[PDB]
Parts: sequence; structure tokens; C-alpha cells
Amino acid sequence: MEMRVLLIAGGVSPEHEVSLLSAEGVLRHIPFPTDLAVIAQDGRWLLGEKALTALEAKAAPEGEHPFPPPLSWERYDVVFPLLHGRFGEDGTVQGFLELLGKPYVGAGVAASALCMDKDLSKRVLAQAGVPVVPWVAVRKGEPPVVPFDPPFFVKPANTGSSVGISRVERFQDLEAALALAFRYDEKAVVEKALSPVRELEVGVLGNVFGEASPVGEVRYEAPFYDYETKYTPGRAELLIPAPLDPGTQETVQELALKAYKVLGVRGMARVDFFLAEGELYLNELNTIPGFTPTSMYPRLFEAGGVAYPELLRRLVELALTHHHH
Amino acid sequence: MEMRVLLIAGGVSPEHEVSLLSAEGVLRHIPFPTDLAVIAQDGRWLLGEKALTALEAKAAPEGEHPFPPPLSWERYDVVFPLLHGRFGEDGTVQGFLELLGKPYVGAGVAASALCMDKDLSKRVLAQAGVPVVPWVAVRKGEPPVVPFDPPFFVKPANTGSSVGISRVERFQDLEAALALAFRYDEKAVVEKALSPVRELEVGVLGNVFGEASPVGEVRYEAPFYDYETKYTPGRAELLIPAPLDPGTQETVQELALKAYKVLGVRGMARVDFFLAEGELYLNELNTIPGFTPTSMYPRLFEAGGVAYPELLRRLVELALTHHHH
Ligand SMILES: Nc1ncnc2c1ncn2[C@@H]1O[C@H](COP(=O)(O)OP(=O)(O)OP(=O)(O)O)[C@@H](O)[C@H]1O
Ligand SMILES: Nc1ncnc2c1ncn2[C@@H]1O[C@H](COP(=O)(O)OP(=O)(O)OP(=O)(O)O)[C@@H](O)[C@H]1O
Ligand SMILES: [Cs+]
Ligand SMILES: [Cs+]
Ligand SMILES: [Cs+]
Ligand SMILES: [Cs+]
Ligand SMILES: [Mg+2]
Ligand SMILES: [Mg+2]
Ligand SMILES: [Mg+2]
Ligand SMILES: [Mg+2]
Repeated sequence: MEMRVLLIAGGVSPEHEVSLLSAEGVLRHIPFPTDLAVIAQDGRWLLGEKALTALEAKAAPEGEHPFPPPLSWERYDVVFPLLHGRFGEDGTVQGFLELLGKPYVGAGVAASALCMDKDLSKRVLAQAGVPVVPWVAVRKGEPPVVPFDPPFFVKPANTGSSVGISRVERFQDLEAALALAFRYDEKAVVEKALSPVRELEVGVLGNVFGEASPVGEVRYEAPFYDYETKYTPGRAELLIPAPLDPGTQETVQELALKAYKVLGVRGMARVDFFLAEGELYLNELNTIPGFTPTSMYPRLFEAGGVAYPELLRRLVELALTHHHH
Repeated sequence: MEMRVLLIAGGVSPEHEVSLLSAEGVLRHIPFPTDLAVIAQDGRWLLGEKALTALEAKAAPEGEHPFPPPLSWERYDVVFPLLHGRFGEDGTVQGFLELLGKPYVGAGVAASALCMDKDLSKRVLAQAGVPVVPWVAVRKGEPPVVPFDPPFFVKPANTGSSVGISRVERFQDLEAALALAFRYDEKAVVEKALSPVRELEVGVLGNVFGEASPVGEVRYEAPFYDYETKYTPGRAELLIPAPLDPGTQETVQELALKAYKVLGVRGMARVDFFLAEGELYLNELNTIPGFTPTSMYPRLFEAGGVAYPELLRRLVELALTHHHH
């Protein structure tokens, strides 16, 4: 069976650089012939050799081709969008690939848009009976109304890689944290800070009915799991399988697969959890998790017997299983 | 008039013909110079005179240009996506227009995908405290588990114009109703049927400060408000305002504006309600309501003092005042 993959990375979101790092990880292990297309930070695309040059520079601030690119789509059998964050993970790029008729890796338009919004996903999961941290949404320009005591975490609703996230100890500091969050999104979420908190992560592989990886725990000495901790090698420790009680591992996997099914995710997702005072909370689902050298999604399925090339092979294959339907 | 609008109608959804009818209604009343582009049922586009020709035919089975079309997008200030249903109303075309950077009428990607999914939209509305009909989601290839007794209403999760919807009386008939619904979507909803029921519909207009139209009511002698009843002229009784006592009409508008904000809609929406034994239930929210001769949304706002050309003009202005934000 003929298979040629087009890999798209970069993007206009703050995670532009993280996306190129993920692209390098995928290219080093994907078992299919794969071409790279880069979306530069200005929204213009780089194709062919100019895309590989931008990958070597680990940043593409400016691109060549305005959207839509003159890409020979017919040459590829599956498109692998690796665009973390806004305009890549939130269903907008997915909508373009749907109208293009090309099979593509990962969640569709709906699952991507709803998993990217920290307020909407928490609305759906809370109704479904999934435990979530207390939270409220704040629209840019509206006065916040936080019906619980600090500490808070303030986040852009569409964020990734902990960009624009603040831990707020005093109400005096809510205004500055919201102003930081509103640089990246018109909507912010304010969550009750769990402290102390343990952070659990589990990978999911599959279309709607997912297969769960072992549960992993992230540990670090920074105040929280911030940008520098996430992508500086050595700062983040992954303990697989997570040191959890008899049965706690299964509950984490059951919640992840439940949220996966309810939201209708296809392909993959990394589901993050909080463990505080013995209580589990689902933090978020990431439909396009990182494949950077310090990323956890490949390591989680590595520990579950799915090697890195086999994981990428199954992702491309799941894209065709849905498209062939 | 310097403003130039691009109207997109047709589509690959079962509502292809309905979309063309809506295009004729909008083209007749829109006060800006408007070009039409038609998405044929095979996904290929028709531009210029061939799109006007398909409009007179009220059906476009085959197109000419494969997506993405060679449309001079820079000619148009606002794009009006008038595509009901799959690949038009569910966020796919919205994501494409987002990447084009074009201002467009109606809800964004997330709110479009959320409002089209009758399961996920009900979960969000229920979590916000909005009354909904008891329901359950049934996935294709998965046995149904319905915690309430028939009569049922079985629908494809992402449908419009009552396509694939069945009224069910006995559990022995559920599997055939689910089999019809699975011809249009991998997911279906089974709702508790309300009989007798009155059907109330309200239009909403705006981005941040949505304003409600007067409440209207649909009456019919057919079993339910099905496809033939919706679009055969004279078949449905459109009562504006609805013969209700004022307190019920004000409550309907209050709920519609609450659901509008809860679901994150901008531009427009028609909110459908059920009235059964004195209780109001929100049925669904349509981000691209029909503009056919038998359609409720334009009429509701003419009754509220907003003429047909003024309605479309404000839809276009709202698309511009959102973009500039
Ligand atoms: N409610 C909370 N209580 C305690 N810590 C939190 C809370 N919310 C966020 N954090 C800390 O901030 C980090 C980032 O939060 P979150 O996962 O929401 O951001 P993200 O950018 O979506 O992450 P990712 O890069 O995995 O997508 C978490 O790993 C956690 O360490
Ligand atoms: N729970 C219910 N109880 C009673 N009648 C129902 C119920 N669900 C659906 N119906 C009937 O079926 C019709 C279509 O249902 P629904 O509005 O969900 O379909 P739709 O295709 O989304 O409609 P639209 O064309 O407005 O998008 C309704 O107008 C109503 O008459
Ligand atoms: Cs996310
Ligand atoms: Cs809440
Ligand atoms: Cs809908
Ligand atoms: Cs339910
Ligand atoms: Mg995330
Ligand atoms: Mg996280
Ligand atoms: Mg509808
Ligand atoms: Mg309806």
C-alpha cells in the first residue's frame, strides 16, 4: 500500500517553536516517506527545502506563500498537522483539511475546538461526571468574578506550554495575571489552585474508543510546570508507571478514556490529571501533544509497549481508518 | 456601495437544496453588492455565472473547481457562509475563513462545532442550568442504553432540516431508527419525545450583546416538523408572535439569550424551544438558520421591527465589528 505523509509544523501560536521541535521528533522516527511544510509565525508557508531550513533554525518568523499554499496535496496520502495551539490544534486547520478531502492525523474540527478551550472542555466534562477543578471564565474587558479563595491559576483559555499562566496568591494580583492571559486569548479561565498537587498524565491512542497508555507522573522543583520546566532537558522527571494506589491507576485511565469518548477525539490525546488530597481532577486533554525531546506522550506509550515508530505508524493508520469510513 | 459580500451556498450536506433556497432569499434582500459561490454536492465549486445558473436549478450535483477554489478572495470585505449542516455550519468552513483572514457572518469555529452537535450542545446547556429534553448519546457499532421509556426521537447528532430523524414508539423500532440516523452521522441522540408539544422559536442577533426577536410558534398537522413540512409552502403554520401569555414569551427570550452567551455564538442564531405541560425545554440552537421562503428566522425579526435588508446589513456589520476586535 502506497503511503506518503505531509507533515505540517510551526504555526502562529506562541507554541510555534515547540511545534518545530515536535516536527523534528516525528521526522526522526516516522516509518513513512514524509515531507515537511512549515507555517511561519507570519502565517505564510515554507515548502520543500525552505521548510527544512526553517526546521534547522528552530524558528520560522517569516514565510513565503500566503494561505492557502500552492502545495501539491495530491502527492500525499495522509496529512499530519503538528501545529500546537491556536490555528492548528483548535479545529481551524482541521476544517481546511476536511474541505481538502485529505485524511489527517488527530482530532477533527469539533474535538479539537472543544479540547483547546479550557472553559468549554470543563463545561462538557463536568456535565459528564468527570471531576474538574473549580473554575470560572472571564471575557476580556469584563470584571472577573472568582467565587473561591486564592491561590488561583489564571490561564488563556486557548493556551499551551503554560504560556500566559500565572499562579495568583493575592486578589491584588488578579488584574495583572488576567492582563497577561488576555495577550493570548479573548477569554481567560481562573481555576482554584491545588497546592500541594501531583500531576499525572496518560496517553490515549485510537478513534473515539481509545487505548490508554500507562499512567505517568511529572515531578519538578519549579513553582509549577512552566515553559522552562517543560522544555529544558532534565528539569522534568517522568515516573512511569506512576506511584499510585491499588486502583488509582485504573480510575485515571477510565476517566481519560471516558473524556476521550465523550469529546469524540480521534487519533490521539494526552490527558493530564491533578492528584490533590487523594482526589483526582482532569486538568485538560491535548489533541496534538508535544513530540519534543522532553515531551511525555511518546514516553508514555513507550512504556506501554508501543515504540516510537509504531506509535507514529498507528497515528497515520487511524487517520485512514476514519477517512475510509 | 463600496462594500462587497461573498455568499457561499450549496454544500455537501443533505441540506444542499435548502442552502440554495436560503441563498435566493438572502440575494433578494441584501443591500450590498453580493457575489454567489456554490459548493456542489460533489464538493467542487461553481463561480460566477455557473453559480447563478445552479441557483435557478435549485440543485448543483457536480461542480467545476476542486477545493480550494480559485476565488479572488481579496475582492470581498465580508464572507457570508450560508451552508447549512455538515461542512458549512459545523466549523469546517469557518476554520478555512479564519486562515484566509476574512471577516465572516455567524459563529466561529468552536461555537459552530458545538451547536451542530446535538449531544455536546445539550451537555453544555445542561451544565449552565438551561432545561433540556432528557437524552442519551448512541455511538455507531455500540449498543443503545436509554434510561427512559419510549416514545423517542432519534436523530443524527449533526443534522438539519429533520433529515434522518425518526419518531419511535417501541424499543423494537429503535434499532431501525438508529440505523437510519447512522447513515448521516457516526453518533446519534435518543431524546424523550414530548407529546403533546408546542414548538417555539426565537431569533438572536448580535456579538457580545445579543438581542432577541419576538417569539414565534410553528404548528403542523404532520407527525413532527419534518423535511416536507418545513419546506413545502403553506404546509407549516408560522405564528408570530406565538399565542402565549407574555410571561412565557419573556422567559423564552431570557433562555435564548442565556444559551446564546453560554454557547459562545456571535452574529446570529435561531433558538428552538419545546413547551410541554407548562415547562420550557431548549431543543437546539442553529447558527446558520434558513432564509428560505418558509423560514422562521427572517420573519421573526421583521416582526420585531428589523426589516429583511436591515437584518442582513447588521449581520455583515457584526462580522466586521467582531473582526476589528
Ligand atoms: N488548578 C491548578 N492547580 C494547580 N496547578 C495548576 C492548575 N492549573 C495549572 N496548574 C499548573 O500549571 C501547569 C500548566 O497548566 P495547563 O496544563 O492548564 O497548561 P497547558 O499550557 O494547557 O499545558 P500543556 O503544555 O500540557 O498543554 C500545570 O501542569 C500545573 O503544573
Ligand atoms: N424531544 C422531542 N419531542 C418532541 N418533538 C421533537 C423532539 N425532538 C425533535 N422533535 C421534532 O422533530 C423536529 C426536528 O428536530 P430538531 O429541531 O432536533 O431537528 P433539526 O434538523 O436540528 O431542525 P432544524 O431544521 O431546525 O435544524 C422538531 O421540529 C420537532 O418537531
Ligand atoms: Cs488543550
Ligand atoms: Cs464553572
Ligand atoms: Cs444545530
Ligand atoms: Cs444525558
Ligand atoms: Mg494543554
Ligand atoms: Mg497540561
Ligand atoms: Mg438544527
Ligand atoms: Mg430545529
